[PDB]
Amino acid sequence: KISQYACQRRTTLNNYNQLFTDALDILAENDELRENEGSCLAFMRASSVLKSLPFPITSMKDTEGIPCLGDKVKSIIEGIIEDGESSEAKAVLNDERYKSFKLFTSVFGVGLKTAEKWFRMGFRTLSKIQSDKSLRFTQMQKAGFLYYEDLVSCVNRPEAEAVSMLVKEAVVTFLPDALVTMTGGFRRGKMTGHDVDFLITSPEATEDEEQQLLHKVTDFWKQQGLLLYCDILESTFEKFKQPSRKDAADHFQKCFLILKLDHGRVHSEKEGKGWKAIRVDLVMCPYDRRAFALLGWTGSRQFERDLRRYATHERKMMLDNHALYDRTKRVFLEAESEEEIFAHLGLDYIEPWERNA
Ligand SMILES: O=C(/C=C(\O)C(=O)O)/C=C/c1cc(C(=O)c2ccc(F)cc2)c[nH]1
Ligand code: NA
Repeated sequence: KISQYACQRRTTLNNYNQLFTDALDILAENDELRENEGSCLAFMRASSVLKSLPFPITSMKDTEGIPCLGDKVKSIIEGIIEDGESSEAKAVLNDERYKSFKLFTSVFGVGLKTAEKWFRMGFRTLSKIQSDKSLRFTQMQKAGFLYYEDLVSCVNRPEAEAVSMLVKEAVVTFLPDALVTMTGGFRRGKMTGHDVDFLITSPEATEDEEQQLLHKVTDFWKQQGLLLYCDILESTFEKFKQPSRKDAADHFQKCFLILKLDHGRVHSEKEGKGWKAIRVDLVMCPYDRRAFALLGWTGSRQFERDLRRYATHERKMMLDNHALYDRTKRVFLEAESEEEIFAHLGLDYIEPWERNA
């Protein structure tokens, strides 16, 4: 029996139901843009469960016993079986508000509020936005426009590995015992990503050394002429606070960067300016919380939502990126690995490449 929870499903990148899930993903994305959180959630859960199937849906009978498939979702599956396409998702793809929101948010530094503002001003193209002499842009948006073509191109694994080398070389210069792990999509087996994310932790660093590392590493890159953009978010982490009841927020020290990646550092099968701008995120966490942070930053976003929902509703536990709290035993549960977190929750271990929910 297929569980309603992504954390009780194995979701690998061999998606047999891309015809259905690409449509459901578009409808969920439109509901996010239209601020319809409820309808968004229903389409995300339906898309997620179909991504886990080991076979393609070829008739309505194949949907029997599959959870998270309400009547609205089943009508969308029925229509795709009939025609080979979703009329509902096709209408979203041709919608002017949806097209504008996709296009504008594809710029680094542009979220739902700025995209809505520009749309209501009558803007429809990035060319008209950039060349407008009255518009005022944040420093994030200026970088987003300057390096747009590079940031809109997918980061591949040879590029992610080249970035990993840079991160590790910089980090070990200041903390030689530090552990640097590539997280996000690449850890789940993806060939591409929009960014490259890393979790950094040190077993011997002090609280001050831990705080200063991202400042030292980015100053080093600034000197090297490799830092194209940098925003460091100081930690708001509280060692003894109960985990989030909320989509949980991460309170660890982190930075959102754009790095200059020289082509010579990339060992690929394959030109231009000789470098590529890459979006990189670095997260620093205390050594004892490394398993919770790793589990949170590995994703997918749906796997994280269901993990936290399962912990609350089925185990009366509170989970976030920083800790796991047992409300019955009134104790925080310790973990040296992700395997121990799964064991605490009474879940069979799901490998990172099986978390593509
Ligand atoms: O790739 C996906 C999700 C989908 O593709 C899906 O469910 O379909 C997530 C990867 C991922 C999560 C992040 C964050 O950006 C992140 C995490 C925690 C946080 F507090 C703030 C930001 C980095 N790794
Ligand atoms: Na954006």
